[PDB]
Amino acid sequence: KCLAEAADCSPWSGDSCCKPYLCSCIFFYPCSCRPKGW
Repeated sequence: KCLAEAADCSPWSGDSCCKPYLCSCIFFYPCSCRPKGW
C-alpha cells in the first residue's frame, strides 16, 4: 500500500508514498505526497 500523487501523509497516521512520489512537509499542515519533478 502507498500514497498516490497529492495524497495526505503523516509519519504514523498515514502510509508510505508510492514511488517516485514524495511526502512534502513544507512547514505547513498537512503534509502531502507530490509527484516527482519538484
